[PDB]
Amino acid sequence: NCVADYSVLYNSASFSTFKCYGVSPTKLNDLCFTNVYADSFVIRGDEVR
Amino acid sequence: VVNQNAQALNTLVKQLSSNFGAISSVLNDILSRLDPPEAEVQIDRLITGR
Amino acid sequence: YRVVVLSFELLHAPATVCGPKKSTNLVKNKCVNFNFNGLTGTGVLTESN
Repeated sequence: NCVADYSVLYNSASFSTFKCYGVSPTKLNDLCFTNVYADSFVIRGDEVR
Repeated sequence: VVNQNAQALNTLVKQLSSNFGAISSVLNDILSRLDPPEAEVQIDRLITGR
Repeated sequence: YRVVVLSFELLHAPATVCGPKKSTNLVKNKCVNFNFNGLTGTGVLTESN
């Protein structure tokens, strides 16, 4: 129950590794979803692959 | 004869609900989710089965 | 590397979270391309009983 604008993150370069397996990064705003869960954590450098 | 044609038509319509290995049967969902080059992979599966 | 994994639930419930997409007026008795809660399709919109 909010407004999710994902274009600000795509326009401004921040994330070093950004990949969407389920959907397209440009279609995140076009198609929207009900529940959004974000799991935040930190890992060693080589463990991101 | 009437029942035979009814079953053939009904069966033909029910195949549209089948995924045929694709993520989803609806074409608008594939276009609204996967990238243009990625959507072709899923669209090919639907066309193949259909 | 700070990692945040984006998870979502699709078409299992109405969409409470949607980006800043401006809504328009409704049209009836005409064939139109309608997008409602992320559902895309073309069809004539009429009042149903």
